[PDB]
Amino acid sequence: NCTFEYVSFKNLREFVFKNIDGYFKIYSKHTPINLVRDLPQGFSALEPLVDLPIGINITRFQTLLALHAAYYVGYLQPRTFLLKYNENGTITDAVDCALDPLSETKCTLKSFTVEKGIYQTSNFRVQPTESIVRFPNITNLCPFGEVFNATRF
Amino acid sequence: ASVYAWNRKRISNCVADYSVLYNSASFSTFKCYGVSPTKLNDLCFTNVYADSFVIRGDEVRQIAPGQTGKIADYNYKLPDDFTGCVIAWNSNNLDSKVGGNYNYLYRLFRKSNLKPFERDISTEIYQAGSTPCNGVEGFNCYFPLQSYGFQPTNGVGYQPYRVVVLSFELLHAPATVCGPKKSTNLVKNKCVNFNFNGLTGTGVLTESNKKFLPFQQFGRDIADTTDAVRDPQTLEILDITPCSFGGV
Amino acid sequence: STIEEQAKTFLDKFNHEAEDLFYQSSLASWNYNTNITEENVQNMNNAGDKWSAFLKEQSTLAQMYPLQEIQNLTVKLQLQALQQNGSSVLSEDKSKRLNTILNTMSTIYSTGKVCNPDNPQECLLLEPGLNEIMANSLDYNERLWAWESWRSEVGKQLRPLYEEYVVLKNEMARANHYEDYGDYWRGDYEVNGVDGYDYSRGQLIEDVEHTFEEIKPLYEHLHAYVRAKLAYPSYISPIGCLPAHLLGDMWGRFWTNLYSLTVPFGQKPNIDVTDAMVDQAWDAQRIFKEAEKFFVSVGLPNMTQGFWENSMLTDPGNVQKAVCHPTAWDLGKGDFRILMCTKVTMDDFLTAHHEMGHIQYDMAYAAQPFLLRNGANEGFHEAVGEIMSLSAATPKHLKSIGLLSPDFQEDNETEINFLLKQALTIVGTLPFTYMLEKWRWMVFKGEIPKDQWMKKWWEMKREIVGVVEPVPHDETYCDPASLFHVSNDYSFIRYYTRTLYQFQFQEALCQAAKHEGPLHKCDISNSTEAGQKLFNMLRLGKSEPWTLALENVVGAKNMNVRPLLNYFEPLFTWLKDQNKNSFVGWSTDWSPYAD
Ligand SMILES: *[C@@H]1O[C@H](CO)[C@@H](O[C@@H]2O[C@H](CO)[C@@H](O)[C@H](O)[C@H]2NC(C)=O)[C@H](O)[C@H]1NC(C)=O
Ligand SMILES: *[C@@H]1O[C@H](CO)[C@@H](O[C@@H]2O[C@H](CO)[C@@H](O)[C@H](O)[C@H]2NC(C)=O)[C@H](O)[C@H]1NC(C)=O
Ligand SMILES: *[C@@H]1O[C@H](CO)[C@@H](O)[C@H](O)[C@H]1NC(C)=O
Ligand SMILES: *[C@@H]1O[C@H](CO)[C@@H](O)[C@H](O)[C@H]1NC(C)=O
Repeated sequence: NCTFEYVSFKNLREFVFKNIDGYFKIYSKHTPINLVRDLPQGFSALEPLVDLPIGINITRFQTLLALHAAYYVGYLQPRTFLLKYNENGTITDAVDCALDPLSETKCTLKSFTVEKGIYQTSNFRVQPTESIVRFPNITNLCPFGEVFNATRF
Repeated sequence: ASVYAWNRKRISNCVADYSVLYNSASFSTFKCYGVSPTKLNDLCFTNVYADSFVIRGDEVRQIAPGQTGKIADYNYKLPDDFTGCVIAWNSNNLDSKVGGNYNYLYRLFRKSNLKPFERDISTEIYQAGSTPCNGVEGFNCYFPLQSYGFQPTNGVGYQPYRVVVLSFELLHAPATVCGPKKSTNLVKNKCVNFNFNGLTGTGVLTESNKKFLPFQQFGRDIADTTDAVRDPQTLEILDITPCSFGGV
Repeated sequence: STIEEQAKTFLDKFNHEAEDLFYQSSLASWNYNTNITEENVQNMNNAGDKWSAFLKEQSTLAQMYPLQEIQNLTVKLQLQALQQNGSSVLSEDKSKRLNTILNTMSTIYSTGKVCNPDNPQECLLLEPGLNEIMANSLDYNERLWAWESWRSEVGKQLRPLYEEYVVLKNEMARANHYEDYGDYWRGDYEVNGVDGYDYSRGQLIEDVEHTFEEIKPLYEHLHAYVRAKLAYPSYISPIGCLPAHLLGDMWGRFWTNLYSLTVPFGQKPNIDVTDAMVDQAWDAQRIFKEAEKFFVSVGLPNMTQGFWENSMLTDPGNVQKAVCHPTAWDLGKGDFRILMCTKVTMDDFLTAHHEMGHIQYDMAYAAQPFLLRNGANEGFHEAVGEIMSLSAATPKHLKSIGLLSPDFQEDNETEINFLLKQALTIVGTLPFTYMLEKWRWMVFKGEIPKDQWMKKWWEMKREIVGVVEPVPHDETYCDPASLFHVSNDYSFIRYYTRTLYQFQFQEALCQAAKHEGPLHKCDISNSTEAGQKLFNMLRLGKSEPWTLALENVVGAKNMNVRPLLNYFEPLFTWLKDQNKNSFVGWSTDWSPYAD
């Protein structure tokens, strides 16, 4: 059954895939690179390419190759971020709040640069390790057993 | 297509303009069930199922929710909660000829009725009585399909009528087949209630200077309010000023 | 499951196959009748053989269905109309003998050629030779010679063949649970299983006899007036009957040829809009368009365009030969055409309107299954055609469409001439139809001995019709078989029944149209109520008993000539006034051959 169809190292192609509200969205970025082992330690943006009103409950994936290298796969967490839009709206830098306390300070101060000082970020809270229910004794049992163990009925 | 072998086409990921068809004025029947033809023109759907076939004139009324008859039971059935439309136009010059247009067939016998959106192609010899058919016609054994008789002389209820059922699907997936979204010429340097793909702002539009990104649609201010809009018709940015006002 | 459901499904499949097969046969017949070629005859034979084989196979496969356990009226009617074996009820030898005798007698009638003793080579057929001789020429000797030769060289040959055909028909009707083949033909009007509408075969005889008895005074006065007018005083006694050959035809069926000899007022011009039609440049297409406009005016739906693109209205040149006989082709599967060689005449105007009424009736019951896509009986469709032609023949209709100029006046003398001509056309053959049908009934049932057959005929000819043979004929003659229907196995009561039906329908329409004045001046133009009332029975066709349709139209479930009496009441009074000095009736004893 077909319900949809569409047709459109020296280089690194990066992609982000996510399904939200039945819309599958892909954000791509092709960049020139000069390295062969690991991801460059720099910064770049990802702009959207395709959104599809498919909503197929996608849970698994696998890459496809043609038989006549290496690649990297991460995962996405629901994090809070701060982004620095430049003069013409190009994402120049970003900070993840959950990374470390300094990052949390940057997030809560709305600035990539934080003036020297003391700053409150959150409120440490100790959650209940478990729950305990306490009641008096249950000694006062009703004569259900006598009906159960009734010799004469 | 034949009515028992009605052709289903799935339509999605495109703008559907029902206005031209509803206003083409070349059709015998136009019955949109549950939705006005003009209203559905400005309406979106995930899928459109076009079921095309040819029936007699008297069979056209059989193509409706909650209807009976040989066509409505053995050839094709419409659900009671039918939200689409039924369109029908004569094809006497198209699907009839002198001598009889016999290519079309209609199912007349079946062991049971048809489910909604169900197509029956089985040619099993229907057994009216108890005599086994054994693949051939005899006593109490007759072919489920009868050839349509279409000639340019036939009566109004007997002419070949092409009927397409447009069933509209709004499933969990987001809507794909929508309407033209009738655009309007825009103005500038004037207090105008503007709408750009749902922004529905109000104010004055002026020529902008800032440059958007190719994937970008509209701007925003530090206070998180709409300030700039790229025109969807032609790719250029326009600044937005709120409608002039003040104290007196 | 049940036998009734299996029979219904079998009838449905039979209709499915019959649609295509009969459509192919009808299109081949139309091609042959528009172009007479050898290949047309070949495909005619192929289609006829295929259709006959299919009908016989379906009849055999349906006869095993018992009709007594079937409660559906329409299904039972379809099964009884399909299972009618007919002549096949006999053995193959007897059936083929009957078919050969029928073919031989039809060939003798069609090729009946008489030669004058003056020139043995100079021979003429009945049509157009003898019919014109005894219809236009007024020479007593020539008409007598033509009549005697036609009944001699054909009757003598046909008498043994006709006797054998009669006995074979009687034995097959007996094998078909009929007392005689006359009862077999009367079974067409038979209605069973309907409360308050059942009709019996003997009821047909009773109704025909009663209607003829009612017409007897009017026919006696008309015969007296015609005899007084007749042209041939020496050979026609004023008290005696009329010669058979001096009635405009061999059998005296139609006396319209005597109209010139029996015109009430010769100085009064006859109503004919042919000259104005020529002035208005009306042709076959224009006449058909005006007729369609008239049919729409009464409320009937607009007629199809495939008719115009397929039907033949004029003579298709001379390269191809086409049948000029007026026919309304109901080819099936919605195919309706009219085959005519239409000229610019008022007669062709009326004939085209008659054929279009036929086509409207055919398309009315087109929604019925194949077995029910026919008229109620042999006299229903012709009644509709005749009433449509008569409505088209009214002076009001002609004046409304401009064919008859407004300055034309309608006087009593012109009305009397029109009524008398209509009488000679219609009621002239009613006594002849009654007597011939009674003779056929008695011949099939066997009351009339062979050595008395002709002796019986000329008896009632002098009594029922007041017609006397100019020269005596013995039993070697087969004068009844000299007619088309007797020599071709066709029921002759159909004309009397269709006359009664058309009079009843015309009177009912005029009552529904609220006509003011004489019945012969009644025009149903611009009367939607009359058209709707007619359609209420046209669509039924034969899906319902004809008695029910007759009740729905005229309020009477049975035949009656009261509409005929209303139509001819001015003419009846005029004839009674004229016959004050002319003996009314006839004398059976007197004959031209006895002095
Ligand atoms: C717009 O983004 C680009 C990417 O860094 C830069 O473009 C410069 O500025 C304008 C375009 O806005 C143009 O003169 C050139 O595209 C760039 N300048 C020069 C001298 O080449 C810049 O960062 C952004 N634009 C501005 C004005 O800052
Ligand atoms: C939508 O259609 C309009 C009408 O053609 C387009 O306007 C023209 O577009 C072409 C090329 O796209 C230009 O060469 C013309 O100059 C445009 N017309 C005018 C008056 O300027 C419009 O471009 C289309 N929309 C998009 C996004 O291409
Ligand atoms: C996706 O899965 C959820 C539960 O896991 C279910 O409720 C929903 O109907 C599914 N939708 C589709 C389109 O598979
Ligand atoms: C009676 O009480 C004893 C107490 O342990 C229990 O084990 C036994 O199942 C009871 N039997 C009945 C019949 O009540």
